[PDB]
Amino acid sequence: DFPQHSQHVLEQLNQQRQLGLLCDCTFVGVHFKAHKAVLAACSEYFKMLFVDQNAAGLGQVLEFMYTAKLSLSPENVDDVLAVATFLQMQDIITACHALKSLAGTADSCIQFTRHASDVLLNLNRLRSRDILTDVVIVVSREQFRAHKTVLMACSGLFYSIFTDQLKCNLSVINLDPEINPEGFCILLDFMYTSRLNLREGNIMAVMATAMYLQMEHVVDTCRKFIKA
Repeated sequence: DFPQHSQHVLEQLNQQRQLGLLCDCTFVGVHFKAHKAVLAACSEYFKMLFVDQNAAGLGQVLEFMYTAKLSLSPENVDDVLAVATFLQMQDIITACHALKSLAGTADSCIQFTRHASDVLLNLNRLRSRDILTDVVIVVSREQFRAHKTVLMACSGLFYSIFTDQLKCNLSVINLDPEINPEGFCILLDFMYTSRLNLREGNIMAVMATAMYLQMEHVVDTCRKFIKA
């Protein structure tokens, strides 16, 4: 039960995008960097496009994907609407129609409070079906497919691995063989769902794995469960 976790992840993904970290797609006189997985999580069109491998309002649509905020004006509304229609982004389509229903002469900044949760939920659906995963994490015998960007968002250890010049481009990451696979699996689920499935027999392994992955708030939550 971590109710701010999806909002935290979204802000981390936005920080990444601003710094170009793990960004694997670039749109053009403006250069916009993005993550394919995040785009796929927000747009059915991008998801199809990236599985299979320039428009004026794209900046605004990207901004919305990464911040949950959409800034409309009379100057950009039609552009944003056209792009959103093409990308099948219903939330945006409806916001544009809502703005135009006012006529126009209004700007609007709209904040979609459920968007972060929707993104994380969709990233997890992508992970379930192995879509756009770009890394395999190997823990002793077991193998876990994931998106680097999500790992980096949730774990200091993964941040350091993915920004190391000798490891950043590896598609397979072998963790220390002392690491408990079950512990890792539980933490990986936590990253993608906000739910930490602690059981009495796993708490010590999860706690240790969280310490190694540098997830301090999870370590604290494990500690509390031992004391309750």
